[PDB]
Amino acid sequence: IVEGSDAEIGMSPWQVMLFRKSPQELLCGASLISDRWVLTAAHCLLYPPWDKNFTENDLLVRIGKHSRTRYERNIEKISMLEKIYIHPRYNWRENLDRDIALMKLKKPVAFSDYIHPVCLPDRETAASLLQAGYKGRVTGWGNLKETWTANVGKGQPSVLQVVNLPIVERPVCKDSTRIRITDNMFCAGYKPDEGKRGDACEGDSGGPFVMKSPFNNRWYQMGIVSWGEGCDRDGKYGFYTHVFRLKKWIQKVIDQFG
Amino acid sequence: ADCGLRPLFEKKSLEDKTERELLESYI
Amino acid sequence: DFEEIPEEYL
Ligand SMILES: *C(=O)[C@H](CC(=O)C=C(C)C)[C@@H]1[C@@H](O)C[C@]2(CO)C3=CC[C@@H]4[C@](C)(CC[C@@H](OC(C)=O)[C@@]4(C)C(=O)O[C@H]4O[C@@H](CO)[C@H](O)[C@@H](O)[C@@H]4O)[C@H]3C[C@H](O)[C@@]12C
Repeated sequence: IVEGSDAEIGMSPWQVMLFRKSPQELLCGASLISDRWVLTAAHCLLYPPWDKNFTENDLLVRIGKHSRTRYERNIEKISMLEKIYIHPRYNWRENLDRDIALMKLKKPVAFSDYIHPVCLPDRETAASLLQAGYKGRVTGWGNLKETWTANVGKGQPSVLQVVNLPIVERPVCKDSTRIRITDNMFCAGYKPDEGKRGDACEGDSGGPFVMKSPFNNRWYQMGIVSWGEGCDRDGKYGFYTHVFRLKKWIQKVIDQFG
Repeated sequence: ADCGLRPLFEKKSLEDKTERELLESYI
Repeated sequence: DFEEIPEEYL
């Protein structure tokens, strides 16, 4: 996360870490959506241009964390994967369209002060909240500045970072880039004239973009961190997988394993 | 069911340090 | 970087 802050403890207790077993690495962010289901970006697992194709035994899920690097001994929970599910029409060949995956945990996690699921949107929450100018919140342990294209200053956070970003009009999203923007995406971030800034960045992929409902005071996941060009570049925006538009597929896999 | 209600925040009616920014933007 | 995690997780 670029230009964010340290998260408070328990502020984002659905945040999950995707952690590689060997060599041990943070791969990406992710989200806890029930006691045995995690939501992430499909590109975290499957990206054939780079010969990236993770399978269940490749990976650990770490839940309840604050510190990026330590083993948070009686706080975090580490889980094994039983099944990975990537969307059948994820488009890795051109634009990362439908960039979503479900992972089912070997055993259900127990909830705690630090571990608690986020809600998924329904039609009318999506309708009411997913609007331009409304801010949501992104979290993660990824780089503090841009990246591939690598960087200086600080690099990697000690602790979970937060940033809050406004949603941007679809026209300005499509006019900031040459990539084909689909309906399964939205973009977020501040405009170059607005004076605030901030963004996700590498290693933040796969985590939650969340909004708090003003009707029932709950947190809902509206987006998954998917892609951007650079990180926190003027007149560039971050692109997120639109979670309500892929919800049929999510319900499909959870109901029928379940 | 209790999704989206955080043990340390909503469940004890404490706010986090920036959640007002979100809520203020919803008109 | 990463602290070592317990062996029963591998
Ligand atoms: C997640 O951590 C990260 C997404 C974000 O950070 C989100 C925001 C900033 C909002 C992910 C990461 O998981 C890996 C990416 C996704 O798969 C990733 C990998 C390789 C990139 C990428 C697919 C975007 C296209 C292209 O980059 C650009 C800028 O066009 C690509 C294929 C790449 O090779 O990177 C580019 O590298 C630079 C400098 O060497 C060069 O100028 C470009 O010509 C070259 O294409 C990318 C998407 C996503 O953001 C990533 C980083």
